[PDB]
Amino acid sequence: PKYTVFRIGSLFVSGREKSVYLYCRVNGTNKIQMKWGMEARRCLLQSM
Amino acid sequence: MDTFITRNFQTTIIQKAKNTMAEFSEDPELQPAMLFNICVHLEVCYVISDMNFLDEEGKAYTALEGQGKEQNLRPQYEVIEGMPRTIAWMVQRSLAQEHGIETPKYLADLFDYKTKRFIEVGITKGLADDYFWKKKEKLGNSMELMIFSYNQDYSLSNESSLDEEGKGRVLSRLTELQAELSLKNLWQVLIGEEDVEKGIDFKLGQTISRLRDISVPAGFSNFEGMRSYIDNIDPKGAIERNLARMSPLVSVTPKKLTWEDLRPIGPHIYNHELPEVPYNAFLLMSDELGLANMTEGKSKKPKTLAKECLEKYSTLRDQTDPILIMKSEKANENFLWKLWRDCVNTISNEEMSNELQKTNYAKWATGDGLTYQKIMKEVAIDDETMCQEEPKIPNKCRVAAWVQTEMNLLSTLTSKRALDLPEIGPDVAPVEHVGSERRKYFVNEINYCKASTVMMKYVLFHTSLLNESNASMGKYKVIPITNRVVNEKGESFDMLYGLAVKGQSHLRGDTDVVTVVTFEFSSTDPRVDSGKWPKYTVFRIGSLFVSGREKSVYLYCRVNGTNKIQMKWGMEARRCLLQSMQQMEAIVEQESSIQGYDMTKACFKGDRVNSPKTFSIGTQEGKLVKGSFGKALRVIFTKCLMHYVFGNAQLEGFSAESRRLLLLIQALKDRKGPWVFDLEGMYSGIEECISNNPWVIQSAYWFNEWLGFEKEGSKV
Amino acid sequence: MTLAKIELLKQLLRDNEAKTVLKQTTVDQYNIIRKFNTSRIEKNPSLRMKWAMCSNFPLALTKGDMANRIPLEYKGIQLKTNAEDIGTKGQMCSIAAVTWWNTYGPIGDTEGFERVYESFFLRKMRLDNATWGRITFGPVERVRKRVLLNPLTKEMPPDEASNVIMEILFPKEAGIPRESTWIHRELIKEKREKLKGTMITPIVLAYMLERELVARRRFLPVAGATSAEFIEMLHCLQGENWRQIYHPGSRSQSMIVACRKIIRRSIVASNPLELAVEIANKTVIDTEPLKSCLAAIDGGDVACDIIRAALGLKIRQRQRFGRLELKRISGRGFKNDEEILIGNGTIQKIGIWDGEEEFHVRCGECRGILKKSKMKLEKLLINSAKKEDMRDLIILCMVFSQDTRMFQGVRGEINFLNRAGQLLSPMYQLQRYFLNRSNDLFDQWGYEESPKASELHGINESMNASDYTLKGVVVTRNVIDDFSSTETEKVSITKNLSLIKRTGEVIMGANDVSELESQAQLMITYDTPKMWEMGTTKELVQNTYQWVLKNLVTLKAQFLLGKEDMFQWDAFEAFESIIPQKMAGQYSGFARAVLKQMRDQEVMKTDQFIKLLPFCFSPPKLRSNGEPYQFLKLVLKGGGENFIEVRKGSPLFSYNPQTEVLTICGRMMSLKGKIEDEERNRSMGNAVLAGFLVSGKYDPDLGDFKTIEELEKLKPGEKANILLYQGKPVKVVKRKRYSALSNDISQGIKRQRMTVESMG
Amino acid sequence: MEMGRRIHLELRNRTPSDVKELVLDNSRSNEGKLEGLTDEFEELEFLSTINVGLTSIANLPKLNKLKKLELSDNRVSGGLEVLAEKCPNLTHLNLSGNKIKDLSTIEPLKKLENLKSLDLFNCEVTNLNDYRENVFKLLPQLTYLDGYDRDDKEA
Repeated sequence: PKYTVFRIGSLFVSGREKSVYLYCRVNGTNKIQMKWGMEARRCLLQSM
Repeated sequence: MDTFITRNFQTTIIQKAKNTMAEFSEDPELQPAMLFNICVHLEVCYVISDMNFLDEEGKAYTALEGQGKEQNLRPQYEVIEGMPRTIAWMVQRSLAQEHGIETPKYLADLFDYKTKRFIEVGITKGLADDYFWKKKEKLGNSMELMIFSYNQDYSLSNESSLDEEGKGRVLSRLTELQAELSLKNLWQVLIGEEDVEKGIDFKLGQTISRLRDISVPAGFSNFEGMRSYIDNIDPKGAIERNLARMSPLVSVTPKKLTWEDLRPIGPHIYNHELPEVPYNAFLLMSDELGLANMTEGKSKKPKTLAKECLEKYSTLRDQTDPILIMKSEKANENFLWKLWRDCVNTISNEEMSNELQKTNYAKWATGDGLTYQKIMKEVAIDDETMCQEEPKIPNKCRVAAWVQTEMNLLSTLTSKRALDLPEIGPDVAPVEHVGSERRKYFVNEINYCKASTVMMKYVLFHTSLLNESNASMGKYKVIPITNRVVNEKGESFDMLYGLAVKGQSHLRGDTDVVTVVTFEFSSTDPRVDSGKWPKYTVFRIGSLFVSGREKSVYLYCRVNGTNKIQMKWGMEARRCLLQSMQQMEAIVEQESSIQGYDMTKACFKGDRVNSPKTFSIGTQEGKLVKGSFGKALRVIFTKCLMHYVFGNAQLEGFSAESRRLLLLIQALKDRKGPWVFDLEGMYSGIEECISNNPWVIQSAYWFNEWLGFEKEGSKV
Repeated sequence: MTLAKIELLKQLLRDNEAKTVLKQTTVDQYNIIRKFNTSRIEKNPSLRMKWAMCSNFPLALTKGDMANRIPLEYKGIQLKTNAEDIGTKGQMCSIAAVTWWNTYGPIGDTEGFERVYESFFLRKMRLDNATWGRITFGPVERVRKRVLLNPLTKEMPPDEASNVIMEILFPKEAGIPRESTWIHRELIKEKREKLKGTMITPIVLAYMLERELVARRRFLPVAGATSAEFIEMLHCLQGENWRQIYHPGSRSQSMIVACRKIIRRSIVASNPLELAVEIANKTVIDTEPLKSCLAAIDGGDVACDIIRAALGLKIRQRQRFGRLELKRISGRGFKNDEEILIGNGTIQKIGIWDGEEEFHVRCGECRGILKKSKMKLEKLLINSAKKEDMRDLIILCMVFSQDTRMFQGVRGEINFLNRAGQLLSPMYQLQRYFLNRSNDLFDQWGYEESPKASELHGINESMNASDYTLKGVVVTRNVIDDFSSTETEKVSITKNLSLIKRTGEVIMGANDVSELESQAQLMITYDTPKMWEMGTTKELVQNTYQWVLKNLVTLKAQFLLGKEDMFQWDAFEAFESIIPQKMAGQYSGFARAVLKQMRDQEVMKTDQFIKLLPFCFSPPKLRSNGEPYQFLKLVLKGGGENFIEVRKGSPLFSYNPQTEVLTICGRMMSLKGKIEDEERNRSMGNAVLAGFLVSGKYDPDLGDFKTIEELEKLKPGEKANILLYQGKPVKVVKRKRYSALSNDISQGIKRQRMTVESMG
Repeated sequence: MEMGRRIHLELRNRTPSDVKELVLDNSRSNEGKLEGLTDEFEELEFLSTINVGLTSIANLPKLNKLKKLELSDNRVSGGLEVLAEKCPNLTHLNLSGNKIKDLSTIEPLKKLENLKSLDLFNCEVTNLNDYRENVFKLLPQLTYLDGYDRDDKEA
C-alpha cells in the first residue's frame, strides 16, 4: 500500500521472458538510522 | 505572395526557381507571380517524372520507393527542367546524340526514354486546347506536349504517355493550389504566364492628379517636382541650418522648481465676499433620518415597505398642516406640500399601484409644463427678438463648513450595518485563506461606517429609479428611498428615508434629462446653518423619540434632474469599495514584503512584536493627529464615495490637473530636483476648475493645508 | 427541411435582386456579402440587458416544436407568446420558461460532455489533483515572457488547425486533402471517434476544437516554471510581493538531438540544404514527421531554427552567435576586412565591425544589454540569473565584441574543427578556445571599481556576486526585459544551411550548433539509409524494423510474387554492417529457406516474416550437400543481449499474439492483428476524400452525384462524379496507392544532382 | 469467441486426426472446462491452454502420444492424478500462474514417470522453505524444473 511500481522491461534467463517492475518509494531516515543500518551487520554475531 | 510560396513549396524548388530567375536576370521579389509559376512548373515536372521506370524489356512500369535494385533503376523520365541553361542544353544534346534523335531548337522540359522523345510541360489558367495550340505553333511537333489547367482539364499530345494516376495527381495538386490561392485571395491577383510581364495597373485620374498637384508644400508647382526633389536632394544638416536662424526667443524656459514656488491653489475660496457653497448632491448624506421598522427578513416591494413604515409612525403619516421653515428662492410651498401629500396618500393607498393619482397637479409642481415651444427656423430668422442665450457660468463660491462635518461623520463607525455581500466557494489554497482573512478584517471595518450605508442607499435608489424609468415611461411615479440595515444582533430593519416623484421619462436617448423631486426626512433644523440649504424648501412635519430624547423631524423638498448615464453609474457606485481595498491591500503587501509573516492582524490591531499601524488622518489647533489602520481605510472609502457623489466635469478637470502638482511634490520629497517650464500655466489650469463643486473646494482647501504641512516639515 | 430550403430559395429568387446577386457573386465573394450587416451595435450593453430582463418577453426563441412542451402561461405566470417576430422571425419568451426547463422538461444525453469539453474537464482535473504548499511573502523577481496561456493537445498553425477542424467535423467539403491530414491522422481519428454520437451544433464543436488546437500566446510577468499548466494558475501562483508553491496534477530533447544529427550529416556533404530537408521531412517521431513539434514550439535551438528555415516554417529573427541571442537596438556596423595580430603572435585577416552598436543579449536564463564600439566592448548590463549562464554570457559577448583585449588574451592555439572535421572561421575558433579555457581572457581583461550605486553591484571573474568587477560588466538588481517586435522577418536559406536577412547579411551560420551529443528520449525513426549508419546496433535494428513496418503493404505484396528483388533492398545494407561477416551468409540462407517454406507450405504470419526477412541481404552459403543451415538464435554484434530468438521473441524482438502486440528494442507497438483488415484499420484515420484523385470536369454521363459511402463501393480505377468544396462538380478516380509528394520531390532532386555530377 | 471457433480455425474443418497440436487461448469456458475437444482425438503432441479459466481437470481425451501440455493463468486447484489414467506420457508440464495451495496438490505426479520438466511460477506453493528440494525428492522422475536444475537449456 506504500509503493509506486512501474514496469520497465523483461529479462531472459532460460529463453523465457520474465517481467521487471520498478518499486519506487519515498522514505525518511536520519544519520542515527544510517548508523543503525551500518551496525545491522551485528546479526551475524547475534546468531552465532 | 512570397509567404504562400514559402508555405506551399519546399525550399529546394524555391532555390531552383530562384536560380532560374537569376539566370534570366529577373528578380524573384519583383515578380512573385512568375516565381510561383516557375515553382509550380518545376513541381509538376518532378511529379510527372517520379515513380516511372523501365523494365529490362523496356516496358514502362512502377518501382517502389526506399527499395533499390542494385544501381541502375533506370527511370522512365529524365527531368531536364531546373538544370542550369548550359547544363540543360548539354544534357539535351547528349540525349539526342545517344538516341539518334534530332536536337530540339528549343530547350526541353523532360525526356522520355520509352518513346525516346523530348516532352514539354505547360500550365495555364485558360482552356488547355488554346495553350496547347499556342505552344505547338511556337515549338512545333518536334516535342511532345502536355498542358494542364487549373480547371481540371488538360491537353496531351499522346494519351498513353501518362497513366491515370499521374494525371489525377497533377490535377489534384493544381486544384489544391488553386483552392489555397482562392482562400488567400491570391487567385484573382495571380496573373498567368502571359500577363505576368505586365504588373499591377493603378493610375491616377484627372481630378485626383490636380488635387495632388495643388497639395504640394510651398515652393513647388507640381507633384512630379516634389517627387524628384525628395528622391534626389540630400539634406546634410538642414536641421542645424534652420536652427541656426530660428529666433532665440523660443525655448522651453527651463526653471528649477523649489518649495517656495508652490503656492496654495485657488485662493478665492478663502475670500469671504463669495457665497458659501451649497449642497447640490442628489440625496442627503449625513442628515438622512431612517424611518426604521423591524422586519422578520422578508423582502417586499418598496411601495409596501414605505406604506408599513409610515403606518408605524401615524403622526408623521397623517401630518397635514406644515410649518414652513424656509422657502428657498423659487419653488412654491403650496406645490411642494400638495405634491408631498399626494405622495403620502399614494403610498398609503390600498392599491399596489405606485403611480400618482393626480397626474395633473404634479405636472406644474415639477415644472414640466414650464418649457419653451420649438418653432421652425424661418420664423426665428425673420423675428428679431429670438436671440441666443448667454452661457451660464458656475458661481465662484467659498469654503463651506458642512462638507468637513459630513466628511467627519460619514467616516465613523455606527452600530448599524447594511453592506452585505454574497458568499463565495470554500477556500482550499493557502493564498485564498490569506485573502479571506484580509477580506474579513476589511469588511469588519467598512461595514459599520456610515459612508457604507449612504453608498448602499444611493445604489438602491438609483437601481429603483432605473427600474421605474424602464418600466414606466410617461407616467409620474412614486419611489421610496429605501434601505436595509442589519444591527449587530441580526435584526433586519427596513429604513424609509423619504419619497421621490419621478416625472415623465419617455426618452429615446441617454443624455436626455428626467426630472425627479425628492422629499427627505431629517432631524436637522436648517436655521442652524442656512448657508448649506439655499436650494431646499423644507417643512417641520413633527417630532419623534429615539430612546426618550425628543427630536424634531423635518421634510426637505427639492426638485432635481438626472439622466440614464448618472442613473446607471448610481448602481456602479459600489466600486468605491474596491478602490478602498486595493490600495490598502497594497499597503499590507508592502509590510509583508518587509518581514516574512502576514501582518493583516498586525497592521489592523497589532501583535506582541509589531505595533498597530497608524497613519496621519486629521488635525486640530494646527496639530496633526494619527489614526488607526481602520480609520484610514474609512477615510479612503469616504474619499472615493465623495469623488463619486460630487463628481462632474469640474472634479475631473481638477483631479487630472492637480495630479501634476502631486507628482511634482512627490519628486521634490525625493530630492529629484524637478524642473518646470510654465508653473503659472499649470496653476491656472488647476484653479480654473474650483468654481462651485463642494468636493472640489474642500479638496483645494485640504491640498493647501497639506502643502503647508509639507513645507513646514521639509526643514529636516 | 430540404423542401423548405428549396421553397425558400425559390421565393428569394422570385425577386430580381436575389437573382442578380446570386448569379453575380462567386462562392469566394460570399464572405463580403455576409459582412454587409447593419452594425447598429448596442451602445451600452449593461443598460440594454438591464432593461430587457425587466421586459415581459425579452428572450428570442427560435421557431420550432419545443414550445409545445411548455404552455404559454404556467401556474399563472406568462412564459411565451405566439406573436410574430421581425428581427428573428421566431417567437418571444421569458426567463421563466428557461428556469422551468432547468426544472422540468425533456431530459437529454449526458454522454457528450465526457469528451466534447475535454479541455475544460482536464483543466478541472489539473486543479483538483494539484498540491499546494507554503507562501513566500518576500519580493518576487518577474520577467516579461511570451508564454502560452493554455495547454494544447497538439500545437499547429492556424491554417492547419482550420483544415483539421473541417476534416474532423465536416465530412463533406474535403477536396484534395493537403500535406497536413497525414501528419495529424491520429488526432483526426481520435477526435472523430470521440465526437461521434453527439448532437451539439457543429459551430460550438468547431470553436472548442480551435481553442484546443490553435495556440494562444501573450506577454506575461512570470517567475519560475513557464509551462502552460503553471500559466493557467499564474493569477494565484505569482504575486508582486508574494509567491505560492504549486504542483499541477520529453519530445523537445529528442527533436534537438535529431536536428543536430541532421545538421551534422548534411554539412559534411556538398549542397547540404537538399539532403537536410530530405532527411527532415523523411524523419518521424513515433507518430509523425518532424513537422509536428518543430511547427509547435516557437523558435528553439539554433539547429531547429536552421532546419525550420530549410523546411517551411517561421523562425524568430534573433541573431544566434554561438549560444548568444542578439537583437540589434540601433547603430549600423560596417563589416570591413582587417589584419589583426592575435595574442598568440599569429596574424589573422578577419571581418571587423566599424561603428558603434547595441544589442539585447540573451543566453539561457541570462538577459542583458551590450553596447560595443569597433575593436572594443563599452558597456554590459546583466541580471543575476545563474552562474553558468552568466559566465557563458560574459565570455560569448566578449568574443563577439571583438575587443582587442580578447585577442591579446589568447595563449594557446586555434586549429580546431567540428565533429564533421572542418576548419571554422577564426571567430568561432576563438569562441571554442575561450569557452574551453574560460580563465584565459578573464585574468588579463582587467578589473574596474565596483558600480557604486543603490542597486548596481559588481561581479568578479569567478561569477560570484563579489565586488571589484570586470571592466565594463555590471549587474543590476532589476529586471531587464528585451526582445520585442518578434517580426519573424523574411529570411533566406543558402545551400550551406546558413541563413541571411532580406539583404546579404548573415544571421545564423551553419556552425552555430553546439557539438554536444545526447540520447533521444524517443524512437527517432528515419526513412533514408544514409542517416542511420552512425549509432549503436540496437538503433540500427530498431530503425530497420520500423522501415519494414511502415511500408509493410509493399513488402507483403512483393512476397506473394516470390522474387529475389524483394530481398536486395538498400534498407538492409546497413543491417549487414551489424551481422558477423563470418556467419551472415548462413543466416541469409537459413532465413531464405524458412521464408520459401512459409510461402509454399503455410499461410501468412507477419511476425516471423518481419523477424526473418532482414537477414537475407547477404548472399547465402548452403551446406556442402546443398541444404540450408538451421539455427534458432541469431547472434548480433556486441554479443550478450544483442541477439534474436527465431521461435518466440528476444530482448530486441518479441511479439505476443494473445493481445497481438509487438515489442522491439523495448518499445511496444500495436499490431492490431494481421491482414489487409489491420492495414485498413491503420488507414482508419487519413482524411475523407483521400483515396480519390481529381481528373476531368463534371461529365454528366454518371447522372447525379454520389456520397462518400457510395464512392467507396466503386472499384479502383473507376470514374465518379463528386462535389468539391462548396459545390464545384468534378470527376474523380479512385486511387490504387498512397502518395507522398515530399518523397517524389526528393527523388527528383536526387536524380537531377546525379545527372549534374555525371555530366560534370 | 469459443473453444469451438478455435477448433474450427485450427482444424479448418478437416478430420480430427490431422493436427498434432492445439492452441486453446483466450477462450471462454462453461464453468471452467476444456470442452470442444472430443475423445475421438488419437494423435496430439503439443497443447496450449492459457486464460481459459480452467478450474479442474476432469475432461480430457485418452492419449498416448502427447509430450507437452501448457496451463497458465487459471484458478485450477485439484488432484492431477487423472493425467496418469488419461495420458501417462507427459514430458513438459507448465503450471505457471496457476493457483495451488500446498505441496499435496503436486503429489499425484509421482505415479507419472515420463515427466522431465515442471513449471510453477508465482504459485502459493512456491513461497516455502526448501520447496525446491522438497519437490525434487518428492518427484524423483523429474529431470527439469523452473529452469535451474543444474544448468539452463530450452524446451
